[PDB]
Amino acid sequence: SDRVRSMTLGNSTITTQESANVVVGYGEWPSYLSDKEATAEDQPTQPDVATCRFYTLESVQWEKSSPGWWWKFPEALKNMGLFGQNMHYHYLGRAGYTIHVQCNASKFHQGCLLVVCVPEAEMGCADTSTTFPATELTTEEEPHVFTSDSITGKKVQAAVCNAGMGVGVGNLTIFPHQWINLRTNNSATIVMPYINSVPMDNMFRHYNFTLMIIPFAPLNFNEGATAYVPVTVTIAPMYAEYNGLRLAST
Amino acid sequence: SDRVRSMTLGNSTITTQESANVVVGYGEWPSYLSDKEATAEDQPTQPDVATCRFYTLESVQWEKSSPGWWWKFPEALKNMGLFGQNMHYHYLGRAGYTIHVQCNASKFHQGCLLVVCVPEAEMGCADTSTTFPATELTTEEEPHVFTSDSITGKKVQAAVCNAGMGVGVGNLTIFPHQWINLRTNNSATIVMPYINSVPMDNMFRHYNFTLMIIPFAPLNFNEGATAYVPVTVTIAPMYAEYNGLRLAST
Amino acid sequence: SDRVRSMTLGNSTITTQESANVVVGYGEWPSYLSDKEATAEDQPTQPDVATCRFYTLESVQWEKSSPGWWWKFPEALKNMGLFGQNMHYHYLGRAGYTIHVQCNASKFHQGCLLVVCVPEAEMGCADTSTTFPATELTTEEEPHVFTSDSITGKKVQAAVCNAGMGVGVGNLTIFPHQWINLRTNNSATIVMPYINSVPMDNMFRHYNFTLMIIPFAPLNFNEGATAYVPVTVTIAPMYAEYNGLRLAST
Amino acid sequence: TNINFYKDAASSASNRQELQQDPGKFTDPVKDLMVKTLPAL
Amino acid sequence: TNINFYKDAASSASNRQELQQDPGKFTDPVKDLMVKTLPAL
Amino acid sequence: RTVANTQPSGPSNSKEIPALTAVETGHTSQVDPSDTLQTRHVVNFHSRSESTVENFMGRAACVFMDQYKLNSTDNFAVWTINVREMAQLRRKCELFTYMRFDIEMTMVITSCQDQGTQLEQDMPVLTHQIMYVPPGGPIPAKVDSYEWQTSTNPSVFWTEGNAPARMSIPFISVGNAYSLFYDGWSHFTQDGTYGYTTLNAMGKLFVRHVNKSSPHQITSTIRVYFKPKHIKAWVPRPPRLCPYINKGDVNFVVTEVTDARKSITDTPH
Amino acid sequence: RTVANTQPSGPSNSKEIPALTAVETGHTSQVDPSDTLQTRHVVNFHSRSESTVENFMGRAACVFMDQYKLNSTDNFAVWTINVREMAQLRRKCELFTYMRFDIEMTMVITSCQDQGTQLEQDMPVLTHQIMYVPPGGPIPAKVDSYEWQTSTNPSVFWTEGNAPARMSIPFISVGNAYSLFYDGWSHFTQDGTYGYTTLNAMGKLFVRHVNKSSPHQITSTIRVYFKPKHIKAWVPRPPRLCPYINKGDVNFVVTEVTDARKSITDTPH
Amino acid sequence: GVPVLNTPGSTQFLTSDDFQSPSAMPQFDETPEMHIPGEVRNLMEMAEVDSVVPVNNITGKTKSMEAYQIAVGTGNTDKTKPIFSFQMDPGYSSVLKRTLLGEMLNYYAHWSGSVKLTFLFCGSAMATGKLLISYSPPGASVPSSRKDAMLGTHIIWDIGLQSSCVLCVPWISQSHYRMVQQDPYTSAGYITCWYQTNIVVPPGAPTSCDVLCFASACNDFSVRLLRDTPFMAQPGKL
Amino acid sequence: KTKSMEAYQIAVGTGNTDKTKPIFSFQMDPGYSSVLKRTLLGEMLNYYAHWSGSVKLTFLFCGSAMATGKLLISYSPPGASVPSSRKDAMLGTHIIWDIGLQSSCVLCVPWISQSHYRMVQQDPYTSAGYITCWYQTNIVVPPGAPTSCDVLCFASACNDFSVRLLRDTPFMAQPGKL
Ligand SMILES: CCCCCCCCCCCCCCCC(=O)O
Ligand SMILES: CCCCCCCCCCCCCCCC(=O)O
Repeated sequence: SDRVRSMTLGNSTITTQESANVVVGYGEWPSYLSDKEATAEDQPTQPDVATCRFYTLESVQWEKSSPGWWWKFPEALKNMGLFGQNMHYHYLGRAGYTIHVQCNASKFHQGCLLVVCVPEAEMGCADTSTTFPATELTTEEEPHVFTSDSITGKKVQAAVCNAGMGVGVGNLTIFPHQWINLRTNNSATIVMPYINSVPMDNMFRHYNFTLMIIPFAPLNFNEGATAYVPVTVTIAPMYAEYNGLRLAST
Repeated sequence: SDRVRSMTLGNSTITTQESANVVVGYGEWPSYLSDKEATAEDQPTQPDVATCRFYTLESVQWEKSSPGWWWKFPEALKNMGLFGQNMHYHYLGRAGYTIHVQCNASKFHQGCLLVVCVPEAEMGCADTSTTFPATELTTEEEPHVFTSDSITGKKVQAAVCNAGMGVGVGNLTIFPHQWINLRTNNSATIVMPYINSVPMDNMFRHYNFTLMIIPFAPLNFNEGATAYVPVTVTIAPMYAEYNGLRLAST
Repeated sequence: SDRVRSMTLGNSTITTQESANVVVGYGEWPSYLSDKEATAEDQPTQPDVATCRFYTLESVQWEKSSPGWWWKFPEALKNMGLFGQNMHYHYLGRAGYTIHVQCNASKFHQGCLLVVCVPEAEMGCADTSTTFPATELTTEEEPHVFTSDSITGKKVQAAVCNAGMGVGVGNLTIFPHQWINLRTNNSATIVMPYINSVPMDNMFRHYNFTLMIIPFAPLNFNEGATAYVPVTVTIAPMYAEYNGLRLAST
Repeated sequence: TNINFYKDAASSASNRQELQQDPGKFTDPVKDLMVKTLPAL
Repeated sequence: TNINFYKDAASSASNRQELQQDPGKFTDPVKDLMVKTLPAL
Repeated sequence: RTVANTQPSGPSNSKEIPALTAVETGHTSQVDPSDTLQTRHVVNFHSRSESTVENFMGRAACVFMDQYKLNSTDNFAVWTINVREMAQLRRKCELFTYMRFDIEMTMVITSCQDQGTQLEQDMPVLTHQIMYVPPGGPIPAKVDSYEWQTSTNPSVFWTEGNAPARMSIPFISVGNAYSLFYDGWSHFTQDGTYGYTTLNAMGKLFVRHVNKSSPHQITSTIRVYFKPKHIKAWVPRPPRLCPYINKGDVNFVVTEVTDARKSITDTPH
Repeated sequence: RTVANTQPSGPSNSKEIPALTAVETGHTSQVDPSDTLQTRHVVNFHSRSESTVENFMGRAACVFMDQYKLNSTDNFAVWTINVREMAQLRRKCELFTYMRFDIEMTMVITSCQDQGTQLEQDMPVLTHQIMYVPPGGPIPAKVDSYEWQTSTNPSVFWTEGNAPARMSIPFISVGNAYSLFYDGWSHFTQDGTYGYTTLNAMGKLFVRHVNKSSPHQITSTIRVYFKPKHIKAWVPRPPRLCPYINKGDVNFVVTEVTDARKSITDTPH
Repeated sequence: GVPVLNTPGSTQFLTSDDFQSPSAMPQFDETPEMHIPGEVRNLMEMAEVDSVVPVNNITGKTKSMEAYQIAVGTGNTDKTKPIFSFQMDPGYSSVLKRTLLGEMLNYYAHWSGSVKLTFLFCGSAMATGKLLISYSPPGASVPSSRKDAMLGTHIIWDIGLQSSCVLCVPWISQSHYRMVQQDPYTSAGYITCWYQTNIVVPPGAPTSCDVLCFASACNDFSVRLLRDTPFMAQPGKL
Repeated sequence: KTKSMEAYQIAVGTGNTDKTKPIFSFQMDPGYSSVLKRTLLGEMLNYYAHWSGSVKLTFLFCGSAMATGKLLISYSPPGASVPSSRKDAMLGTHIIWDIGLQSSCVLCVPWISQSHYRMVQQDPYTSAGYITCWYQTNIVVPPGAPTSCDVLCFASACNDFSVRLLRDTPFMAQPGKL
């Protein structure tokens, strides 16, 4: 059946029993950078399993009032195994991420998550005049929550309706998107390839994409149901190739 | 799977996820009246999609104490689109009705409906001496409810045990019958062809058949479950052919 | 002979003994909308005889002083059988109308009617500044009479010389036209196909054409001749195809 | 000459050299063929 | 017509006559083929 | 491509009666002068050229004249794009109910230099932006509004003193033809806008000066000339005898069928 | 090249359930009207032309409007070359993250002849030098500085009253596409300039009058129109509902998802 | 680049020019063409089709329907007088100027071809009479006697079952193209209808019968020089 | 609700009240309809003046897995009043959505138009139909499941869909220099 899925990228494996078809990012499977499309002359470091494995990020509780969360990849993968180590020790890096968001909910739970990988989701500042610091959008440890309404200050505009990029969140399905509907789905897998203008880019200054998990239907459970419904992102970079060995950047 | 079904008769379409195999009426699929079996020399009016579409009738709440309901077709389809208009504007009409009764209930709902198309279900009067008026059995707007016990007056004998025709209701499965068991089924489709002695009959004086929805197991739901469980009849005449254009009859 | 004619469109038939050749509208016989020229993806409802039959409209007495009459089709066919019913129950409709105007007059009657089907005869308001209501031009029940002279008010300019469209009435023969000259003709048949820019149009908002019966020579009969000379329009839509089943519009 | 210098079909010179004509749509719209050399009836 | 009068490729008319389209990148991005005539699961 | 040649004829006493026809049939007689009378063999080198709808609409005629000024809503000219504004081309287009024509607009713009107390300041060559807003598109409210940014709206950006601007427009009607005559209401309730105004809603044309301002008021007149080409006339109509009164409706004042003559037998000269 | 024709359909009672899909899959249903309902065989001669990104960007739209004067830094107009300055083409370009387009700039320049006490002196035809300084190149500080010597910088040197200047520009981005959206900091420390400002640094455009001076102040408006051609859109994005606030960042004020209607059941007309 | 010398006709907007111009919306998918019946590919087709002419355009009757009605009567009075008379040239003749051929003539400056006037007897079916419909070529006075009309081109209309005789003016001109505008050089002839025999009617039929004249263009008909129509006068902005 | 996330949420409930009332109703034309104007097809429609094709609205039931119900999603072609009864919606084009494992029924509006290209701008001539969702059956839920379930409508373009005449979008309004 299509509901069952098993992804064995690297050492870590993910097995699911209610998971719809995995959304290959824009219909193209990730692969190593070809010689035709390569602009860096350094020898590419290609750990097939050291870095191309499923990294389980911090699980965030999907509350009833939770408007959404976002992870900024690949910067959200800092301090996460040898992928983060290679990020630190390389000037240029390319990876195709097969994000797998796990939301285990019972048959009595009402809710739906748009798990969408937005390539280059330029976030808007809460105050348009200024620019937010890096901490406001970076997702090194915890997902950055979209606010239900407008916020102010030197932060990221977290209005869920505008998805933080001045863009209609309902139209976010234009990007590689999968829906975790607790009626049917408990996990969404998006195999997003390396998406950038330059064939390889630095993994700190530039975030290749943002995984936005937007609860369009808020979690609705009657009393007695599990209140701590976790939204666990398990992202596995695929065909990760790095050029430009350098001093570790911290 | 057999549980999923999709019927696209005419403009309206019906899609179901838990629906058993559709009961073709007596094993013969409806079709237009052949020249061999035709007795009317008028040119048949055959709207392929204007009249041969799914008409959603009034939804009746399946209460715990509800003994049953009946619709008298094709007279129940009066004032229902161009099928009713062609009924009014034609002396003779033939149609094969693929009735689709929708009873959406949760997994915690106990009940079972015998949705049976009884051809020529001659109804008995509550008082045997007299004859009930047309309003008592006709189903133009609302289903006529079978009573749990015997009733009296110039009405239709609505005793559910006798099915209103002096016939054992448990034996009603002799006619094209489908069971909506909320354990398994939430919708029953019976593709009943045109069933009458004469190849074409008037659609007002004669009711080609009666759709009797008899809850054999009454709806049983614990507190907290949806109490308004609707029994929605969506009947689509198929291969509807009319002869004898005349003044509209009202 | 060419004078005798017989048209058996649908259930109703028209037989005439003094009727000139039927004016096929612009030389093209009506037909169902081809797949090449179709823009609506709905399944077309095509009643071959239910709607494609001769509908006899209200007969209007051709008085000596009568300047003319007009019928606005297909809106003049409202409340006229299943053609009107399909008009009400469909968003888009196409039909080729073989109008047959019957003017039975003796051999001692002097008169001549330009029975002309003007496609899209946009009528001018009596007062140019304002726009007339729908009742002024619509021909649901009775023909709207052209006035011999100019009229004023929120009505249709009914000046017969200008044909109500600012156009020379003598030049109205540019449209599919047939003459009922009581010297020779007593009935005119114009088989006008569906004439519109869009392959199918709504039959209420837009009137596909207007049948203008303009007595160029007023009825002249000596005393003792039948004074009630009726002008009876019997219009039969042909190859009537409707898309967009919807709620009845009234 | 007749060379079209613009890709779009509408962005071309008017077809002033086309003299196709079918008056029978208006002058002879009757279903039954009418010959001038016979009575019209 | 389609003749390019400038040597540089960018110095040419827009390719407005190219109507290539692959909606499957966005409408059908799933790894396993999904046919409309079967349950999606 | 020439018209039919007059075939030679002679004396005839037969039952053919070519002259004797019946207008009751609705068929215009196909008779020739050789039929009714006796004619010589005349080879008609005359051709029905320039009488073609393609050639007849080939003559470009004005459809929109407006005055928009330099240095409110008077600084740019708004045109609900319809052929009916000018009677000269309107009656040509109203000869046919449906015309599927690729319309070739040729804007002719002439600055006026409005007579004022001071007119001693010479403004450089005035550029003119003729923007086309499709129906339902963003309609500018000022001469410097964001709508004038032609991200998608076509615009010639014509400069004065050059060849008159000309941008051929394809067939943009939602239907398969331009309904010059449309006896139909906008709404299905048969209430609303009656006439060609309903179907012939082809957007708007906003004409402005690309120059921000001038020392003295300059009111350039935009004279839009519409040349239909690739025309497909489909339902012929007579010319409107009555003068045009409204540009959004066929509403008319009654007019005589023809110029009245003293008598039915009055033949001048 | 036309769109797929609507295949003929009929009544169906099967297990195919074409209408029943799953948005949980993330795959938009490929269903047709023939699948859900019963449709006639309609040959769709409609084509997805003018909807192509090549055709959609074909419409040239303004990206830079500035006023530079004749007779300091106000005598020439400086443009940090970005599509984001004007919202009309910016939202078009922001429909896609990466667009590899050869950009066709068509400068439209109109002199204004600023209203002053004396404007009785007529200046000859004003020539305009639109110089392009590549990123990191010498940026002029005066209208007569050495940078205006175009040894390597391209320049149209357009003269007023002629056809609008147009110099097609190739794909000059250092990367393989123009990142209209770039959620990345300028520096690897993740501190600096966030947004498209980092990667979309394509130099500057300095517009000046080639004429040395004029007797009276003339402030010509440079209206740069960018026509993308040979576009390669690579990652589609939704249009930005919120109005654009900053031309160097995506920063926005919150805006409603759509125009609010009175009720979920509120259907006008 | 290529050396190009501008002709003295450069930078002009000639109205009748076959010059290609850039498309407003390039690669615009025009709505697919459908076979709408009656495709007019020439307006001489609408000239060829019959059109009731206002023969009786006497003052006041143009407003009413009697303009087209050609009055005939079963009376000995004025039998030696024309039923009607008017000028043949559809361009400027009051009768023929606003008809289909005339309206498609005043949109032009030159016209050539055989006008054919179909005359429909709109009277009693038993009303039988003989008329003499005569086109007299120009160069002589308007026919004042039936013999004078007979001396020119003429057809005897025996009113009967057909009830429509077509008087086809056989293009008797000294030039290949007559001028639509009123000029004596290309002045056309005179079309006059007389009584060859009275309109005999039975006692139960009206004497004052009516005739309709349908001026139509033959296959010979053509127009050569386009011009703005004098009929359509626009006093001001609509 | 446009500010919050409930704009997309189509509320459904296991209550007998207002069961004879539409779950929702709006205009089919993506050009000017409030619901469909800012969506992907609508946003790529207001950049144009003419639009043709079959809009397909995929409806996702974002409720309890055991919440089963039958809806009647109906496109009614124009020319008649907006459906005020479920029978009126049934008389037009409609699909019965039996909510189940698939949980997404696609209501494909079968381009019921009188012209080859409807106009994006609001005009009664090319005015589209009305898309209304009703209850064919109640949303039956177990006692442990929420009654107030949510539905998401995904308006998408079919292969037929095309736009013909480009125009500047009315949504993107620039008050001044950025
Ligand atoms: C400046 C470039 C774009 C030009 C666009 C202006 C012309 C718009 C299209 C006009 C269509 C034909 C006229 C209206 C319809 C009619 O009544 O025939
Ligand atoms: C005057 C001749 C030279 C013209 C050079 C001006 C245009 C420079 C290149 C522009 C690149 C595209 C716009 C910026 C990048 C983007 O945001 O897409």
